[PDB]
Amino acid sequence: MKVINSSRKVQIPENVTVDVKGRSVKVTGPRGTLSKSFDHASVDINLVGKKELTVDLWFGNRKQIACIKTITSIIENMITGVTKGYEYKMRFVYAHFPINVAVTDGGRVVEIRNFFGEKIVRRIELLDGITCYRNEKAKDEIVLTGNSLELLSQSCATIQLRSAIKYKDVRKFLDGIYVSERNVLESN
Amino acid sequence: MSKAQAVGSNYRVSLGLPVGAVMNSADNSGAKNLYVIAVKGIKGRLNRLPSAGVGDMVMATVKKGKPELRKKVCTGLVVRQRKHWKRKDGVYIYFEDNAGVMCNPKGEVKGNILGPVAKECSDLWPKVATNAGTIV
Amino acid sequence: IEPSLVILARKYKCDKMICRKCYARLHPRAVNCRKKKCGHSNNLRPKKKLLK
Amino acid sequence: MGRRPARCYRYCKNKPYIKSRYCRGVPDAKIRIFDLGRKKASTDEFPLCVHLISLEKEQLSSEAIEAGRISCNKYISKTGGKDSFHMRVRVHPWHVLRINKMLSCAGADRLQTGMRGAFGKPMGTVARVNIGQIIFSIRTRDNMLANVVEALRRSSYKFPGRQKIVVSKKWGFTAYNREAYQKLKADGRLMNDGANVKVITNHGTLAQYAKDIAAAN
RNA sequence: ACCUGCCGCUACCAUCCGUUGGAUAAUGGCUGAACGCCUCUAAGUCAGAAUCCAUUCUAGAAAC
RNA sequence: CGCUCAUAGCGACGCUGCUUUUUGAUCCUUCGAUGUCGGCUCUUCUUAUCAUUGUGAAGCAGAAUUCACAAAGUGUUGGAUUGUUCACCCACUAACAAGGAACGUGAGCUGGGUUUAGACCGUCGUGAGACAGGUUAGUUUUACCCUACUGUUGUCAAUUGUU
RNA sequence: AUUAGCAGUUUCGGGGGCGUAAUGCUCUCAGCUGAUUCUCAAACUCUGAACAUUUUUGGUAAGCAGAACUGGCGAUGUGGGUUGAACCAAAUAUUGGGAUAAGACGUCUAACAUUCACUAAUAGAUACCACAAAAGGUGUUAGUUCAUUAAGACAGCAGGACGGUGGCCAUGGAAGUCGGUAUCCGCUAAGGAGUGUGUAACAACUCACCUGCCAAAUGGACUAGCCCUGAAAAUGGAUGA
Repeated sequence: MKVINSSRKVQIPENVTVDVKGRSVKVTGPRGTLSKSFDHASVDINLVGKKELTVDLWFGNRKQIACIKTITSIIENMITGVTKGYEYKMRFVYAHFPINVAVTDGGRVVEIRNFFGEKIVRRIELLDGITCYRNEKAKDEIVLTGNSLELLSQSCATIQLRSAIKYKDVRKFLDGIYVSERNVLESN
Repeated sequence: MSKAQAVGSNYRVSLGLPVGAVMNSADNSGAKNLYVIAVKGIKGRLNRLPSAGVGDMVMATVKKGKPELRKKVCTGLVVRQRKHWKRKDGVYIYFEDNAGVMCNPKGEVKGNILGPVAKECSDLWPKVATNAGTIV
Repeated sequence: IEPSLVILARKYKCDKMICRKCYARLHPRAVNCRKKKCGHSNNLRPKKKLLK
Repeated sequence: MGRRPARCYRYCKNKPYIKSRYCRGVPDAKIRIFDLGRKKASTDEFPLCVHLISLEKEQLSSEAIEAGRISCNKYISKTGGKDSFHMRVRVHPWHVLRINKMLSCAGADRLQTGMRGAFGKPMGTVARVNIGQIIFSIRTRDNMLANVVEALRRSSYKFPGRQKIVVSKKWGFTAYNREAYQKLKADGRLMNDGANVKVITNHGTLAQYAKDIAAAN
């Protein structure tokens, strides 16, 4: 009926900092100052020491408690990002009409020229805080690195979606951009 | 059917008459008349004849001609509309009397086209252009 | 490469489970339609596989 | 049914009309066969019982009954061997449904053979039940039970209303549980008659087991 | 009566003209719990219809 | 059934439904009379979406289909035959999908039918006469009222300065 | 009316190996008779019940038609059910104060506080009464059963997942796995002549099966409360707003 919730928590090492002034948090580290907001299902959170961070909740549902974990997870992810960047190494595939993707960083946009004979550009603006390099082996692989897991990943997904055909079979063309390795973290 | 226009459709529709109008065959094949059933591409609306082409393909019949060619529908090609039109040009082509030819369903005219043929029609249907020495 | 990439491609599209109501491609080890209109059916074909 | 969709013969009403010396156009029931499996199989050899029972008083059609039986017919190789199978239904469609027909089917207005003398020819033969009366029964060995309940499950769809499946504590088609139905064999006061049982007669019989001994064989 | 016939009115029987933003649906995702995994979802959110609502357009309130 | 394979696509036997676009059952309202049927005309409406757009399936290689959803924004034809819807062919087409709205619409129509008087034929009837039997000819009246609507004057007398 | 086997039989019906067909043995059929069971009968009973509601007949059903008892609109409205011939409250002389009735008590609209759970749904909200079903749901709430677990679990990930042996078949081949059958043992904590993927077929991987770590709960199966799916029709739209 009411089954009583409790606090999960997250550990913050001594190359990174955290503020939280009004149930909204900005973790900071060597990469940058990555931010995400909370308080929205009456979700109470408080910092105890420069080492722990805790999200307290002791009166609610299963539903309420579900939120608590998620928030914690998100903050952990953010922390990780701030320590060292989330990497999304995609790989594309075609050589009948070789898939040709180009980019600008700073403006942070990716554009797809040739794609299943598409003579258009498919420009897609990446969110802020996403870089893109590419040690290509045989006209394959783009990488997108970024700090906020949540945003970089989203951007990647968008890109993937853009490299897709909406008509005819999917076992016909097995081509487009495809994320080979997500949840990857560079060695610092 | 067929269909191949053009580039463009050589602009607007004009007719001599819609459905139920005789025009001569203008053809070495022994069709002597061509009477319209309807016109191709006419999608049409409530109460409105399927109206004659400027140089476009029609569902037609040999009403008075060879008995072999008589009965049985036939895709044709309008060649000259008695009733007039302006072109993207500022001229008003107008003719003696309506005329066309019986044709193949890839547009192709059978023998040789008799008399004068509006240039639009020729442009539309390359076979027509080929098979005549009058394209005015 | 092409085998290592085709598999990947399949994973993102062809090897997920459809519904027998909404036909909605869930995910490779799915168990309910996850829709309101369906009523999370719990009836799930795996989406077909072909060599052509 | 054929002339009707069973929505007008869903619920019990009117007193019972039957295949009688008053009716006669009464059709033959859709099943006159009610058992499925080894009928030679003993009372003792099978000790497992599941029932099917309605929760609401409703008139099950003979066709419906037939359909139900021929789920459990086909759920038998799936079960595993017809040898380890009994069935009996235990609801025979005795009662008959009336149909005054509407003579107009493509056109033509009566008001002459309309609703005057409009008494049903009997078409439809059907069985009544209540809020727990049995509508299928299965004796079997203790091997098949998740099989038989699945057959019943199929049967459940082939019947109107909310049914129910209960496993009896008896040996199947017997008024003794198991606690009792070992003591009969164990003490050895049982008497057998094929698919049924009898039991020796002390509080069963007395005036004819007064000066008698053939009544302890 | 007939042939011309102006201004005028008019014939896809002539001519010229009929746009672009956010909001969503289905649906495809993203992070992501409930349910150590896993999941388009519960918290949160990305794309996205002839749709929605605006922009443009007609009238202009006992409205200013 | 579907090579294989219950549910891609179907789906026997059986059960539950919706619907008021069939017709019957009915006779509650109208016989001191709601003008009966059809077709032309025209709006608006419902979705059970035929096309369209955006999508998801497939036994989807492609084209071509088939199935599902969102979705009624926009489109949904010309004839021959029949009093005619219904019907039944030809013809184009993106598609020629279903319907409703006093079986939408007779002071909007013609009246083709049906429903009177005249007649003809058949059948039935001793006959007068009958016939969801055919056939042929057979006055569609009234708005100058109230409203609703189209467009137009006038008012905006507390839309505050004689405007 | 009507299902089921069981028993004693049947040179008194019939056919098989034996025997004269056999009814004798060993099998099935037919008929009789004896002991049991299934379901049961408005026009049956050994036995027996103190327009509204309840009973009931016909009807697919209807705001259809038709009966019984009683209650209701007739010289009978009022208060209530949003509104209303039949439901309730309850009977109508003309008045005042009081206190109740049915029914309400956010606002409409006289009439509030408290306290606990449930729902998160374009939901749901005053019997009659203006609709909803079967069947679905890893929505949430409650609950019942049995099982797993300190011999250390679940979920997860990490490791191992062998031999006789290519068992016999079919079969160049199909070796656990086109397909079929029998489906046995050795060694081990541990491993089915094997759940799938896959391979021409073997393999490889994955499962069953066993251990590492984390460290305490876990798994199924139903049951019923609310919510959802089902759940489409015609002017705009009604828990009365």
